[PDB]
Amino acid sequence: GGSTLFVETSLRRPQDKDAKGDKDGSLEVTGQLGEVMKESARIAYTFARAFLMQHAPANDYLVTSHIHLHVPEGATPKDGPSAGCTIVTALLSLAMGRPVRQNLAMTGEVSLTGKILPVGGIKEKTIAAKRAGVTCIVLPAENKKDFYDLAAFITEGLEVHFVEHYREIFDIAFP
Amino acid sequence: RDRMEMINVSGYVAQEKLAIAERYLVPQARALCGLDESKAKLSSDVLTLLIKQYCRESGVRNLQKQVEKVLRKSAYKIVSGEAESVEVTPENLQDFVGKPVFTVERMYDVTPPGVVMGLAWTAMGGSTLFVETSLRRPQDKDAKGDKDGSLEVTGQLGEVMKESARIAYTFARAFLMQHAPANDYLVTSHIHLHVPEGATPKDGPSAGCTIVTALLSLAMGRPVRQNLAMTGEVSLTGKILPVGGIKEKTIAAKRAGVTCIVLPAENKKDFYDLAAFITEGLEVHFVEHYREIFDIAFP
Amino acid sequence: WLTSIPWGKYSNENLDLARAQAVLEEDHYGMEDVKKRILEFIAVSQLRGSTQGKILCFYGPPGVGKTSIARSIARALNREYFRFSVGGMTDVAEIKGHRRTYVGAMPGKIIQCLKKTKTENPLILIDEVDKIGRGYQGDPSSALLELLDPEQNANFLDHYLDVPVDLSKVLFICTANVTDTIPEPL
Amino acid sequence: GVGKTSIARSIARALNREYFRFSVGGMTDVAEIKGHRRTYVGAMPGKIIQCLKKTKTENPLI
Amino acid sequence: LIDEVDKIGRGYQGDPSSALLELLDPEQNANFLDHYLDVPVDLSKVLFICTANVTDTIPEPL
Ligand SMILES: Nc1ncnc2c1ncn2[C@@H]1O[C@H](COP(=O)(O)OP(=O)(O)O)[C@@H](O)[C@H]1O
Ligand SMILES: Nc1ncnc2c1ncn2[C@@H]1O[C@H](COP(=O)(O)OP(=O)(O)O)[C@@H](O)[C@H]1O
Repeated sequence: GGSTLFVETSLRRPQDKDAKGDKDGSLEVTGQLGEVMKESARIAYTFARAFLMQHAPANDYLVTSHIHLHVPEGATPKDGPSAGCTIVTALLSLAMGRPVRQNLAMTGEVSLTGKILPVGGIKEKTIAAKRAGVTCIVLPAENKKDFYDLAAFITEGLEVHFVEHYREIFDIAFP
Repeated sequence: RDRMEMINVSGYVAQEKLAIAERYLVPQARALCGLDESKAKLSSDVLTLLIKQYCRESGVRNLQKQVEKVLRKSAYKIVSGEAESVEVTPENLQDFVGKPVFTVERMYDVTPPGVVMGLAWTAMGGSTLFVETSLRRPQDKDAKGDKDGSLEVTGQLGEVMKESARIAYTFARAFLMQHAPANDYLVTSHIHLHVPEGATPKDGPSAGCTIVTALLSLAMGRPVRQNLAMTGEVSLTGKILPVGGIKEKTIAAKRAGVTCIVLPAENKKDFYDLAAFITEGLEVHFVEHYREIFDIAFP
Repeated sequence: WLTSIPWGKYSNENLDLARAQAVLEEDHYGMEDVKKRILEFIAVSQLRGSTQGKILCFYGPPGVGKTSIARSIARALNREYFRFSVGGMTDVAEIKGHRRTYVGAMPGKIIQCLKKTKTENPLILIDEVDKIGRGYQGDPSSALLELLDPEQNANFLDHYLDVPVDLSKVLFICTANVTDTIPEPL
Repeated sequence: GVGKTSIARSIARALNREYFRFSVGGMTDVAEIKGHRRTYVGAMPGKIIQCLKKTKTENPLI
Repeated sequence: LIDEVDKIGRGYQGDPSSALLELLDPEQNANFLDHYLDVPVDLSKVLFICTANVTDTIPEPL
């Protein structure tokens, strides 16, 4: 089936090792990391750093701070990378401390520049999201058509969203 | 390996695939389903649409699955449905095969700075893999800082690929100082690049040249010219080296819509061995020293 | 063992489409994709004279009704039903038997299926295909592919009974909760 | 999906010598190609011997 | 009354867990057969009881 796994992140060591210290914010990934998962997490970390740079260069928390993230397991390896998009926003949220808009589910594949990629098993994730009660589902634009193949009665009560560049997501999660 | 000689059996282009489908696969599946030629009509336009939108890969079996599906549905609509002879038209196709999966898309039509295409001879055929580059940590470590821009390669690096990437990074630095000494972004800035996998290790270095140009783009922030591909290997001096499997990369580039293919000069003859009908509409290039590429990609 | 195997005996197959559709609709609500797929299969098989057995693999979460729908399909199509488990299986002999020179050799379990079913065109159901290990001394995936091989099935032979047996009309079905771990050749 | 085995089959037909496909990929035990010692209970010969027997010819297209 | 079900190793040359799954099967038990007496035997009315010190190590299909 599908599940609503809660990806999360938090600071795990003080950002102020030294007021002048330029050491990068090395990231630790847990949750039975797979090599592909480790690389996807690193890609998401770099993209989040770049996005925070572009948006608010004043903030450097994510730039220099050691952050621990937990991605609960259960996802098969093939779709494992699908959660990466969430990871990104998580870090960004933790970068600004702004809670993500309530009951906002999402998934996608980032490619180090924000151009989201399609993911598989869209129907299972959709039914799991409906069960969880979430109202907004953010999916890659490529998978858009696939979500429309779903029977009508399963898609009621949710404001589906389609996107290809992660920029759009940042404008929906954080108004 | 050394005990026999090897011939390169390789895939078919959209036109060749359409010919294969119409002349051999379609009648074969029709016989294997029993439907009469007049009863079921499959216009070559529908086959072209199916190949272009649904079945996109070097192989052909997927098109066989699609044609089997549509023929089975036509038989279903004939045996107990209303039409005695199903006329499969593109407008009707939507109901038979459903909405078109694998819709045509180039991954980056804009191709922002630091990203560029590359024709990689993957394990199954060839693909137009996108090499990405991006700043991953601020250039302002220190206003007086002299620390180099240590690079962090990703994408299941192979030790051979690690060495090739290091050589490409060094050559890119040398070229940047040679052209614009005032510029020092790439000289002192930690940059993360991603090279998508699927390329066989033997062809791994074939994308090294791409890496270089990508970095150069990020150095000047100039997007590479639209729909431009390239491949080859560098030897720390810009002297491009030949690469193999040119036909698969060429057909992949043709399918992807990229118009300009840049190849090592030595491979030129191997590219002319290819059939003429596969080379239409592309502005191929032949070079041996990397310098010329820098001019073509950045006019 | 040899004379107990049915030969040339083909259980009568249903051709009425409305009756089969109603039968299936009265057994499992919804799931209309599978229902329409099997309806299309029935229609195409009816149109092309004889009925062939093509392979398909249901896949989805567990408890969804994949075995129940297999039984419903077997009932509606009018052919014999039989279930078979392969998940975590390692000793190809269970599908191939033994050379018969043993002190207590047995034939593969597929010949047992043919004998019990009393028909040469039953519906064989394969369970937990993706769980095959193909580990040491085993590798039943090779013989399993042989079963699904579109042409070798027409002359499949087991180690105990080495006479080739046709398996083209048998309607195989496979069940797995995920399509990843299943071997690509299969 | 290029038809490599398909062209092999076509070549077998045109050349008129008997055809036979062989899948060695992933094979672990060499005994399949070499059989067994024939003294073990159930020992059987190599798969190539079975191919020769079934093909009924000494010059097939393996 | 089966005892210490969860202690089954299901190891080399063995795998009695498959035999158990066959026995506990609600319908296959109705025609269960052994290698010695191959005649099917009905086991629908037999009320099996399984005892285990923990529910984890026991096989999931079981
Ligand atoms: N239309 C239906 N919708 C949902 N469940 C059903 C339906 N028909 C039968 N079932 C249930 O499905 C169960 C069978 O699960 P199944 O999917 O066969 O498991 P497995 O994944 O092991 O094959 C039965 O217990 C039955 O109660
Ligand atoms: N040029 C062609 N014309 C017609 N049919 C073809 C052509 N090439 C391949 N096919 C068909 O496509 C299928 C490809 O399968 P094949 O490539 O032989 O499998 P594999 O990739 O495992 O060797 C074959 O069944 C063959 O009939």
